[PDB]
Amino acid sequence: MKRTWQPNRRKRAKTHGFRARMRTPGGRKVLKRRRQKGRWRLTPAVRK
Amino acid sequence: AVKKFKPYTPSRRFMTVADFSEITKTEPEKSLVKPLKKTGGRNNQGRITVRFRGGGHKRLYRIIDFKRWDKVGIPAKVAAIEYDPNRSARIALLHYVDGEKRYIIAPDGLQVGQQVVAGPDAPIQVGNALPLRFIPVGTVVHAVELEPKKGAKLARAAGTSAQIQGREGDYVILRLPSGELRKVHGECYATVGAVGNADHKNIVLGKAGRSRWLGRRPHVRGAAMNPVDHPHGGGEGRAPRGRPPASPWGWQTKGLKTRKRRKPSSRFIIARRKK
RNA sequence: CGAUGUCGGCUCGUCGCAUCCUGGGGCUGAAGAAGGUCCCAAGGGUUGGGCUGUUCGCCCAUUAAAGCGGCACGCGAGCUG
RNA sequence: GAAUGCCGGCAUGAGUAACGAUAAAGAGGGUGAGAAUCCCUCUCGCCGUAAGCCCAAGGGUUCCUACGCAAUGGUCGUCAGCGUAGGGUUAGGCGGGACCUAAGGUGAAGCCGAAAGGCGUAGCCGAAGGGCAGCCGGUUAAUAUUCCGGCCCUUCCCGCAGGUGCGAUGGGGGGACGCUCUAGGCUAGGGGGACCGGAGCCAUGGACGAGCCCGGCCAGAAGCGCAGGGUGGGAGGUAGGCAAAUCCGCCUCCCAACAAGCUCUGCGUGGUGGGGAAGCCCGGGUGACAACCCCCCGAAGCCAGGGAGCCAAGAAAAGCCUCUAAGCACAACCUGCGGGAACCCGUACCGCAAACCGACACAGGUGGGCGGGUGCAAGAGCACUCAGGCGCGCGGGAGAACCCUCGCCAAGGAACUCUGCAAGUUGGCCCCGUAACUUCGGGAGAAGGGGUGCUCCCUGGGGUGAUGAGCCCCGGGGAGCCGCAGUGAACAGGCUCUGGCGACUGUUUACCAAAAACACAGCUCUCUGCGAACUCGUAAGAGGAGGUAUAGGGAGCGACGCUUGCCCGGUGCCGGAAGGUCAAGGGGAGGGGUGCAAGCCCCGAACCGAAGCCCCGGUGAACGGCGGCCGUAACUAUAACGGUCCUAAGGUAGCGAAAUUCCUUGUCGGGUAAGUUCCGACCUGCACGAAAAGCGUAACGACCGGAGCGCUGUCUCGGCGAGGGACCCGGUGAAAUUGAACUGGCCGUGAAGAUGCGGCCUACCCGUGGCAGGACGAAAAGACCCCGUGGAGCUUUACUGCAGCC
RNA sequence: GAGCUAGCCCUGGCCAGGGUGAAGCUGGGGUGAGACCCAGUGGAGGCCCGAACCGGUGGGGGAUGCAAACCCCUCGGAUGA
RNA sequence: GCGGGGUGGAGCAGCCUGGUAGCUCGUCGGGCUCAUAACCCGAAGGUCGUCGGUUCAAAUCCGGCCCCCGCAACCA
RNA sequence: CCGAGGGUAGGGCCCGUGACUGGGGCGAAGUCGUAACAAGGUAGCUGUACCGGAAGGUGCGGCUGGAU
RNA sequence: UGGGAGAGGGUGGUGGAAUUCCCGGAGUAGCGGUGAAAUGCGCAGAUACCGGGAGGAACGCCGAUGGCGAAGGCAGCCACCUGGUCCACCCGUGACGCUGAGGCGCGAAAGCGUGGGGAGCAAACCGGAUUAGAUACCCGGGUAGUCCACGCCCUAAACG
Ligand SMILES: [K+]
Ligand SMILES: [Mg+2]
Ligand SMILES: [Mg+2]
Ligand SMILES: [Mg+2]
Ligand SMILES: [Mg+2]
Ligand SMILES: [Mg+2]
Ligand SMILES: [Mg+2]
Ligand SMILES: [Mg+2]
Ligand SMILES: [Mg+2]
Ligand SMILES: [Mg+2]
Ligand SMILES: [Mg+2]
Ligand SMILES: [Mg+2]
Ligand SMILES: [Mg+2]
Ligand SMILES: [Mg+2]
Ligand SMILES: [Mg+2]
Ligand SMILES: [Mg+2]
Ligand SMILES: [Mg+2]
Ligand SMILES: [Mg+2]
Ligand SMILES: [Mg+2]
Ligand SMILES: [Mg+2]
Ligand SMILES: [Mg+2]
Ligand SMILES: [Mg+2]
Ligand SMILES: [Mg+2]
Ligand SMILES: [Mg+2]
Ligand SMILES: [Mg+2]
Ligand SMILES: [Mg+2]
Ligand SMILES: [Mg+2]
Ligand SMILES: [Mg+2]
Ligand SMILES: [Mg+2]
Ligand SMILES: [Mg+2]
Ligand SMILES: [Mg+2]
Ligand SMILES: [Mg+2]
Ligand SMILES: [Mg+2]
Ligand SMILES: [Mg+2]
Ligand SMILES: [Mg+2]
Ligand SMILES: [Mg+2]
Ligand SMILES: [Mg+2]
Ligand SMILES: [Mg+2]
Ligand SMILES: [Mg+2]
Ligand SMILES: [Mg+2]
Ligand SMILES: [Mg+2]
Ligand SMILES: [Mg+2]
Ligand SMILES: [Mg+2]
Ligand SMILES: [Mg+2]
Ligand SMILES: [Mg+2]
Ligand SMILES: [Mg+2]
Ligand SMILES: [Mg+2]
Ligand SMILES: [Mg+2]
Ligand SMILES: [Mg+2]
Ligand SMILES: [Mg+2]
Ligand SMILES: [Mg+2]
Ligand SMILES: [Mg+2]
Ligand SMILES: [Mg+2]
Ligand SMILES: [Mg+2]
Ligand SMILES: [Mg+2]
Ligand SMILES: [Mg+2]
Ligand SMILES: [Mg+2]
Ligand SMILES: [Mg+2]
Ligand SMILES: [Mg+2]
Ligand SMILES: [Mg+2]
Ligand SMILES: [Mg+2]
Ligand SMILES: [Mg+2]
Ligand SMILES: [Mg+2]
Ligand SMILES: [Mg+2]
Ligand SMILES: [Mg+2]
Ligand SMILES: [Mg+2]
Ligand SMILES: [Mg+2]
Ligand SMILES: [Mg+2]
Ligand SMILES: [Mg+2]
Ligand SMILES: [Mg+2]
Ligand SMILES: [Mg+2]
Ligand SMILES: [Mg+2]
Ligand SMILES: [Mg+2]
Ligand SMILES: [Mg+2]
Ligand SMILES: [Mg+2]
Ligand SMILES: [Mg+2]
Ligand SMILES: [Mg+2]
Ligand SMILES: [Mg+2]
Ligand SMILES: [Mg+2]
Ligand SMILES: [Mg+2]
Ligand SMILES: [Mg+2]
Ligand SMILES: [Mg+2]
Ligand SMILES: [Mg+2]
Ligand SMILES: [Mg+2]
Ligand SMILES: [Mg+2]
Ligand SMILES: [Mg+2]
Ligand SMILES: [Mg+2]
Ligand SMILES: [Mg+2]
Ligand SMILES: [Mg+2]
Ligand SMILES: [Mg+2]
Ligand SMILES: [Mg+2]
Ligand SMILES: [Mg+2]
Ligand SMILES: [Mg+2]
Ligand SMILES: [Mg+2]
Ligand SMILES: [Mg+2]
Ligand SMILES: [Mg+2]
Ligand SMILES: [Mg+2]
Ligand SMILES: [Mg+2]
Ligand SMILES: [Mg+2]
Ligand SMILES: [Mg+2]
Ligand SMILES: [Mg+2]
Ligand SMILES: [Mg+2]
Ligand SMILES: [Mg+2]
Ligand SMILES: [Mg+2]
Ligand SMILES: [Mg+2]
Ligand SMILES: [Mg+2]
Ligand SMILES: [Mg+2]
Ligand SMILES: [Mg+2]
Ligand SMILES: [Mg+2]
Ligand SMILES: [Mg+2]
Ligand SMILES: [Mg+2]
Ligand SMILES: [Mg+2]
Ligand SMILES: [Mg+2]
Ligand SMILES: [Mg+2]
Ligand SMILES: [Mg+2]
Ligand SMILES: [Mg+2]
Ligand SMILES: [Mg+2]
Ligand SMILES: [Mg+2]
Ligand SMILES: [Mg+2]
Ligand SMILES: [Mg+2]
Ligand SMILES: [Mg+2]
Ligand SMILES: [Mg+2]
Ligand SMILES: [Mg+2]
Ligand SMILES: [Mg+2]
Ligand SMILES: [Mg+2]
Ligand SMILES: [Mg+2]
Ligand SMILES: [Mg+2]
Ligand SMILES: [Mg+2]
Ligand SMILES: [Mg+2]
Ligand SMILES: [Mg+2]
Ligand SMILES: [Mg+2]
Ligand SMILES: [Mg+2]
Ligand SMILES: [Mg+2]
Ligand SMILES: [Mg+2]
Ligand SMILES: [Mg+2]
Ligand SMILES: [Mg+2]
Ligand SMILES: [Mg+2]
Ligand SMILES: [Mg+2]
Ligand SMILES: [Mg+2]
Ligand SMILES: [Mg+2]
Ligand SMILES: [Mg+2]
Ligand SMILES: [Mg+2]
Ligand SMILES: [Mg+2]
Ligand SMILES: [Mg+2]
Ligand SMILES: [Mg+2]
Ligand SMILES: [Mg+2]
Ligand SMILES: [Mg+2]
Ligand SMILES: [Mg+2]
Ligand SMILES: [Mg+2]
Ligand SMILES: [Mg+2]
Ligand SMILES: [Mg+2]
Ligand SMILES: [Mg+2]
Ligand SMILES: [Mg+2]
Ligand SMILES: [Mg+2]
Ligand SMILES: [Mg+2]
Ligand SMILES: [Mg+2]
Ligand SMILES: [Mg+2]
Ligand SMILES: [Mg+2]
Ligand SMILES: [Mg+2]
Ligand SMILES: [Mg+2]
Ligand SMILES: [Mg+2]
Ligand SMILES: [Mg+2]
Ligand SMILES: [Mg+2]
Ligand SMILES: [Mg+2]
Ligand SMILES: [Mg+2]
Ligand SMILES: [Mg+2]
Ligand SMILES: [Mg+2]
Ligand SMILES: [Mg+2]
Ligand SMILES: [Mg+2]
Ligand SMILES: [Mg+2]
Ligand SMILES: [Mg+2]
Ligand SMILES: [Mg+2]
Ligand SMILES: [Mg+2]
Ligand SMILES: [Mg+2]
Ligand SMILES: [Mg+2]
Ligand SMILES: [Mg+2]
Ligand SMILES: [Mg+2]
Ligand SMILES: [Mg+2]
Ligand SMILES: [Mg+2]
Ligand SMILES: [Mg+2]
Ligand SMILES: [Mg+2]
Ligand SMILES: [Mg+2]
Ligand SMILES: [Mg+2]
Ligand SMILES: [Mg+2]
Ligand SMILES: [Mg+2]
Ligand SMILES: [Mg+2]
Ligand SMILES: [Mg+2]
Ligand SMILES: [Mg+2]
Ligand SMILES: [Mg+2]
Ligand SMILES: [Mg+2]
Ligand SMILES: [Mg+2]
Ligand SMILES: [Mg+2]
Ligand SMILES: [Mg+2]
Ligand SMILES: [Mg+2]
Ligand SMILES: [Mg+2]
Ligand SMILES: [Mg+2]
Ligand SMILES: [Mg+2]
Ligand SMILES: [Mg+2]
Ligand SMILES: [Mg+2]
Ligand SMILES: [Mg+2]
Ligand SMILES: [Mg+2]
Ligand SMILES: [Mg+2]
Ligand SMILES: [Mg+2]
Ligand SMILES: [Mg+2]
Ligand SMILES: [Mg+2]
Ligand SMILES: [Mg+2]
Ligand SMILES: [Mg+2]
Ligand SMILES: [Mg+2]
Ligand SMILES: [Mg+2]
Ligand SMILES: [Mg+2]
Ligand SMILES: [Mg+2]
Ligand SMILES: [Mg+2]
Ligand SMILES: [Mg+2]
Ligand SMILES: [Mg+2]
Ligand SMILES: [Mg+2]
Ligand SMILES: [Mg+2]
Ligand SMILES: [Mg+2]
Ligand SMILES: [Mg+2]
Ligand SMILES: [Mg+2]
Ligand SMILES: [Mg+2]
Ligand SMILES: [Mg+2]
Ligand SMILES: [Mg+2]
Ligand SMILES: [Mg+2]
Ligand SMILES: [Mg+2]
Ligand SMILES: [Mg+2]
Ligand SMILES: [Mg+2]
Ligand SMILES: [Mg+2]
Ligand SMILES: [Mg+2]
Ligand SMILES: [Mg+2]
Ligand SMILES: [Mg+2]
Ligand SMILES: [Mg+2]
Ligand SMILES: [Mg+2]
Ligand SMILES: [Mg+2]
């Protein structure tokens, strides 16, 4: 049947994107945390 | 009148539709219409604040002239009578001798081809606007400003009217469509006659589908729900109210008066309404 | 109670005898026939249908007879539900 | 040494289940160390409204070629979407950007919020909507509307010429719109040809034929033709379109008006450039100077902003045109021509799937376009088949039980069972025919029947043409032939009678309930005078609604019909400037502490003092409620009548053993040979009853009852047959479970149901196909029950707070 | 976190084929005029039959599945809420 | 299994709070009437379901037995 | 070919009968009240509507076949 | 041809009296009602009185034993549209007449549907009285309805 993951390049970027995080107090905390943990990627990889 | 159908379907049996007899023009003025933004009963938070709304036919908003004291002494002719989907009344197209074109809601007996005008000196005739103080006591009237220059607020619905009962100081006494007796300032404008399309209330939607066309989504009873949802929620099998009949928000819905007692307009309401 | 699936039906039997029938008897208020009642006897047999989820029961048409109980109220790693 | 411990490793089950659609294979020839599995050929089968083709998501090199086969591939592998390497994606015109706006998002101004932040007009962003200039062929191993070839077009800059009051983010027009139905004329596509072109072909009895087989076009500026779309023209006045305006709007006047003119598209033609089959020779060559014509069918597509009807009344903005404003009129703009300039991103490949979403090369899910022929009434249905694409990545045998999916069955025909569950029967079209009842629509495909192929002959109407031939489409009447059977295959209702419930079409527990539940039009009560009520929010601000009592919120009821009785004492809601109570506060009789005192300080009575509560009324489609005992009639029986206690008032009409009835399978009647169910009745209704509506109701229902006909493998009662498994051989090879095990029966015993204890009995060692009685078999720390001063949801006249309102 | 699912908003797209035959309109009858009746035209509808599409009624299978909801047969809606 | 009840002939007070049985109807006698009902005047009838106890004293308070109507009988 | 008739299916009229049910007629001396006939003790009758154990009552309009 | 009488019919409009309610004033101990009372209303200020408003329905005197209509029925006043009818003159047509099974229309009240309206009155209903009882007569309340529009019903002691 129709499953839960239905990839969409625009949706992904607009929801989890770098610019989405930076706009909001909660999103900046995510970036700060992922930077502090030393994550190689701070935000999902999406090709545009 | 009201148009009937033969029962060639179950719903067609009771369904009735407006006759549209007075309508003389079937598409509006391009320069007097703008897009109507459908809400669905959702506010700027995006929350439903008015339940059960959405999905209706697309509409254009016809700009309506609710001032009229806007063009005093400048007569206009009635070019057409048209369908306005945003209100129960029919609307009339006015070609002013100015060359300016405006929309009013169309009073009863208003005929295309006749002349209408607004101002203190205007004749007492159907479709004319005057401030209330210059209108003879005892004539029927619609589209009434509540306060001077603030716009026509009362009696705009199909068939409705307000009647001038008498005068007191800078104020006049109106009997509103609802039967409330109210003092309305004398400088407030009003159009003489009653709003047309009086057969409006005799329409029988006839099937669920028609409600849906009007943007009215299905209304679910409180008693049909669960206690998390509604005071009338739950029960094993069917239940009576089992408490004073209440809204989804808990307040009482049979008799509880709800207008603010200390409201400043109380000084101007002589008698609470009718039936 | 870190689980022994719980009515009835279906299938498949097996056993007990306080025996429904068939076989052998005594007594009879046993003329004959047909019964009653008790004794011995578990080898075999013990039907089809209407009603009800039913067990049971009632009813129809029969029959030598249409027995009663045990087997986790036999049987859901056999089925039904 | 134990914690259903943790991490790892290795076992058992086991050479066991399985190897992923039952569309299907066989042989010959290649290659290679090795071949059912790779390549080639021939034969066979499978899809063909797809299992073919194009595109968009998403995926991200999977593409093409060479060289490989350890692992990946459910087997094999020489093969591969796998390993290594090399190569491959080319645009002014295709898509997106340097254009426009939609919801929405953002947000100069502004408003609000402890902080973070929340809003917000304009403006900006935002597309699969508007707008915008390229079509046909060739070429590569791999790209092409991109490269090339033919023909054609757009914008920008500059120049030359002609023309004009030029000039805009400002004004106006236009852009600009729904649903259903639909005319004319075209095209896409397809059918046929005795016509044109073409390798060949004559078989096995016949055919050298008007034989067979193959093909018969695509693109194309200007011009022209056919069909359509859009559009009146002149004048005078003018106060409106936030300045101006010659534009637009309004008034008046002359002219013409399903015309014409102007303009704009579609189709046709068109200089020109292309394409070009079968067949047999090795993707190509030939065919070939290929021919490229006529007739018919014909769109849902095009002319398209076409037409009509309807009500539920159907985006915006730019491009474009026109008006003018600063300006400026050596400028500027329009028109024609000419040269020059024209950027960034995507372009490979998969794309109903082995490359996307499902952990898998997973029988599932995935939007748009094309989707050929014939026959069956039509069609995207069904069967076969073209083009194209496949045989589904384990095979070979055997011919048991049993399982699945399928076929047939004597006599019977529901006897099966909770139940006709399941499976039969019926089955399309044409004609004849069709009941109760009804809201006059229906019930209706009611029921029930007859016809259905093929051949010859005669004839009627239409379409294209021409009015005729030809082709095509609706028909009618005679006479015949064949078979068991003519919608001969495939697709395609079993019917009726009668109850309950819900009026109806809809909706629902994604993944155990589709219903009688939810919704529904309709009915009533109630609130709301507009800065409405009500809802979200601390607020600002929104929704309500750019609505205004024929409107909006809340509540119950649930089409329609006929109706909806009595109780206001309790609770609720509504009215009630009296009276009682009533907080802060006002007042301050009168006391107190301290001080030498003036003074400072602390209590403090009566009285005035809101809402609320008390109190007086109203109110049921507000919460709700609607009696008991005793006696009585000239047969008995019963009780119209009466007595008396109590109530706020004692259940009205209608209905009733009911989706409600305990006793109960009540009793009677009907149906049956037989009826705990069913239908009709009665009424001592344990425990109906009138908008948590009462009683009915045509039509409807994958709802739940009861019955009959038809027909049946449901059954008496089973039999045979098909294929896929099961079995055997070669390949690959799991699983839960598992204290260890050398693991029998009885009767006992034992924590009370023993392979394991006692006594007796029986028993050589080890497997294979089978069956499920036991191992209190597996699974899941019982979801019932209790226990815990464990938890959570829900309620209220439990307690105590809070928001909100007063 | 609304790339599943529920509602709404904006903007696009889809619904083979056959059947029934409302209003209206035209003619005719009728009448003082009417209502109204008859035929033709007409093409309405939460209308009927049935693909796509959307569903998920009953049964069978599957149950360490092809699949953590699938497969076969059957069945509902299919111009509309 | 738990609640309430039994008192002139009928229907109900008194019981709680011990001493004192009451109200309507009915019945019986007398009137009015031609006569009956209605109506008017007067009168009779209970020892309190029983047995047992507490008390100086029991319808009254407490135990048991008979009876009478109710409410309950749930989880499997 | 027609054809008595037989069979199947659906209709129409009539007759008999049916748990139960509805009122009607009649019946020597039942129960309840007393509507009507005298102004019948509320003048009566009436068409309709609603209500009530029963006669009946009441509403609206009508009639005199009523007032004395 | 010319005249007359009339509540004949339909539409629109309009007048004053009375009742109820609301507002202001003034005023206090009862009002109301009956056979007599009670319910009810009234110190929360009623009744009675004056002023102001709103609203519905019916038209006093004229008014009659009268008038008109086919019948039911028709009554303030005005205007408009319209029917019947009598008289006159003796002008026109030339028996064109009477009746009328069916049909068609009209048809008091009550009643029904949809919407409006609603002062007074009032089925049902409640209460107070009467009474043995009183599901009545009397009293205090009161819902349909009585009114309008449209559409039904189609009855009567529709009688002379
Ligand atoms: K339980
Ligand atoms: Mg999707
Ligand atoms: Mg995307
Ligand atoms: Mg996207
Ligand atoms: Mg997205
Ligand atoms: Mg972002
Ligand atoms: Mg990572
Ligand atoms: Mg890095
Ligand atoms: Mg992130
Ligand atoms: Mg209708
Ligand atoms: Mg109209
Ligand atoms: Mg616009
Ligand atoms: Mg917002
Ligand atoms: Mg928001
Ligand atoms: Mg709401
Ligand atoms: Mg809403
Ligand atoms: Mg309108
Ligand atoms: Mg709408
Ligand atoms: Mg609802
Ligand atoms: Mg619920
Ligand atoms: Mg919630
Ligand atoms: Mg919530
Ligand atoms: Mg709640
Ligand atoms: Mg409740
Ligand atoms: Mg409930
Ligand atoms: Mg219940
Ligand atoms: Mg309840
Ligand atoms: Mg309650
Ligand atoms: Mg409540
Ligand atoms: Mg509130
Ligand atoms: Mg009011
Ligand atoms: Mg246990
Ligand atoms: Mg365990
Ligand atoms: Mg276990
Ligand atoms: Mg013997
Ligand atoms: Mg003998
Ligand atoms: Mg024996
Ligand atoms: Mg039985
Ligand atoms: Mg039994
Ligand atoms: Mg057991
Ligand atoms: Mg037992
Ligand atoms: Mg058992
Ligand atoms: Mg089982
Ligand atoms: Mg069992
Ligand atoms: Mg068992
Ligand atoms: Mg088991
Ligand atoms: Mg077991
Ligand atoms: Mg240990
Ligand atoms: Mg474990
Ligand atoms: Mg081992
Ligand atoms: Mg192993
Ligand atoms: Mg092994
Ligand atoms: Mg083996
Ligand atoms: Mg094994
Ligand atoms: Mg095996
Ligand atoms: Mg396995
Ligand atoms: Mg498999
Ligand atoms: Mg396979
Ligand atoms: Mg072969
Ligand atoms: Mg191989
Ligand atoms: Mg090999
Ligand atoms: Mg193979
Ligand atoms: Mg090959
Ligand atoms: Mg095909
Ligand atoms: Mg991937
Ligand atoms: Mg390998
Ligand atoms: Mg190898
Ligand atoms: Mg290998
Ligand atoms: Mg592998
Ligand atoms: Mg391998
Ligand atoms: Mg695999
Ligand atoms: Mg090799
Ligand atoms: Mg490549
Ligand atoms: Mg190019
Ligand atoms: Mg630039
Ligand atoms: Mg923009
Ligand atoms: Mg913001
Ligand atoms: Mg954006
Ligand atoms: Mg943009
Ligand atoms: Mg775009
Ligand atoms: Mg473009
Ligand atoms: Mg081109
Ligand atoms: Mg190359
Ligand atoms: Mg110019
Ligand atoms: Mg210019
Ligand atoms: Mg528009
Ligand atoms: Mg659009
Ligand atoms: Mg073409
Ligand atoms: Mg064809
Ligand atoms: Mg001007
Ligand atoms: Mg201007
Ligand atoms: Mg001019
Ligand atoms: Mg050549
Ligand atoms: Mg059009
Ligand atoms: Mg429409
Ligand atoms: Mg806009
Ligand atoms: Mg200037
Ligand atoms: Mg110059
Ligand atoms: Mg650039
Ligand atoms: Mg490409
Ligand atoms: Mg597709
Ligand atoms: Mg693939
Ligand atoms: Mg997943
Ligand atoms: Mg595979
Ligand atoms: Mg797949
Ligand atoms: Mg067909
Ligand atoms: Mg295969
Ligand atoms: Mg074998
Ligand atoms: Mg057979
Ligand atoms: Mg049979
Ligand atoms: Mg038979
Ligand atoms: Mg049966
Ligand atoms: Mg049945
Ligand atoms: Mg069949
Ligand atoms: Mg009919
Ligand atoms: Mg038939
Ligand atoms: Mg043949
Ligand atoms: Mg068939
Ligand atoms: Mg069918
Ligand atoms: Mg029943
Ligand atoms: Mg339902
Ligand atoms: Mg339903
Ligand atoms: Mg119902
Ligand atoms: Mg109904
Ligand atoms: Mg439907
Ligand atoms: Mg539901
Ligand atoms: Mg479910
Ligand atoms: Mg569930
Ligand atoms: Mg689930
Ligand atoms: Mg669930
Ligand atoms: Mg299911
Ligand atoms: Mg259903
Ligand atoms: Mg209704
Ligand atoms: Mg809130
Ligand atoms: Mg708004
Ligand atoms: Mg509104
Ligand atoms: Mg309904
Ligand atoms: Mg409902
Ligand atoms: Mg309901
Ligand atoms: Mg009450
Ligand atoms: Mg009260
Ligand atoms: Mg009350
Ligand atoms: Mg109050
Ligand atoms: Mg107070
Ligand atoms: Mg007697
Ligand atoms: Mg009653
Ligand atoms: Mg009964
Ligand atoms: Mg039930
Ligand atoms: Mg019951
Ligand atoms: Mg029973
Ligand atoms: Mg029972
Ligand atoms: Mg029985
Ligand atoms: Mg019955
Ligand atoms: Mg009985
Ligand atoms: Mg209720
Ligand atoms: Mg109720
Ligand atoms: Mg019923
Ligand atoms: Mg029904
Ligand atoms: Mg009916
Ligand atoms: Mg029905
Ligand atoms: Mg249904
Ligand atoms: Mg259903
Ligand atoms: Mg069988
Ligand atoms: Mg086989
Ligand atoms: Mg392997
Ligand atoms: Mg061991
Ligand atoms: Mg061992
Ligand atoms: Mg024991
Ligand atoms: Mg043992
Ligand atoms: Mg042993
Ligand atoms: Mg041992
Ligand atoms: Mg031992
Ligand atoms: Mg031993
Ligand atoms: Mg032994
Ligand atoms: Mg076993
Ligand atoms: Mg087995
Ligand atoms: Mg076992
Ligand atoms: Mg488990
Ligand atoms: Mg645990
Ligand atoms: Mg446990
Ligand atoms: Mg558990
Ligand atoms: Mg327990
Ligand atoms: Mg505790
Ligand atoms: Mg404890
Ligand atoms: Mg606790
Ligand atoms: Mg809790
Ligand atoms: Mg969504
Ligand atoms: Mg999404
Ligand atoms: Mg469709
Ligand atoms: Mg169609
Ligand atoms: Mg026709
Ligand atoms: Mg149609
Ligand atoms: Mg339909
Ligand atoms: Mg249908
Ligand atoms: Mg299914
Ligand atoms: Mg589904
Ligand atoms: Mg089935
Ligand atoms: Mg499962
Ligand atoms: Mg399936
Ligand atoms: Mg279907
Ligand atoms: Mg079907
Ligand atoms: Mg259908
Ligand atoms: Mg269709
Ligand atoms: Mg729609
Ligand atoms: Mg007492
Ligand atoms: Mg005591
Ligand atoms: Mg005498
Ligand atoms: Mg007497
Ligand atoms: Mg003593
Ligand atoms: Mg004593
Ligand atoms: Mg005593
Ligand atoms: Mg005492
Ligand atoms: Mg005592
Ligand atoms: Mg319980
Ligand atoms: Mg014969
Ligand atoms: Mg009398
Ligand atoms: Mg009388
Ligand atoms: Mg009397
Ligand atoms: Mg009388
Ligand atoms: Mg009675
Ligand atoms: Mg009465
Ligand atoms: Mg009268
Ligand atoms: Mg007389
Ligand atoms: Mg006072
Ligand atoms: Mg003469
Ligand atoms: Mg006559
Ligand atoms: Mg009448
Ligand atoms: Mg009347
Ligand atoms: Mg009536
Ligand atoms: Mg008396
Ligand atoms: Mg009495
Ligand atoms: Mg009436
Ligand atoms: Mg008379």
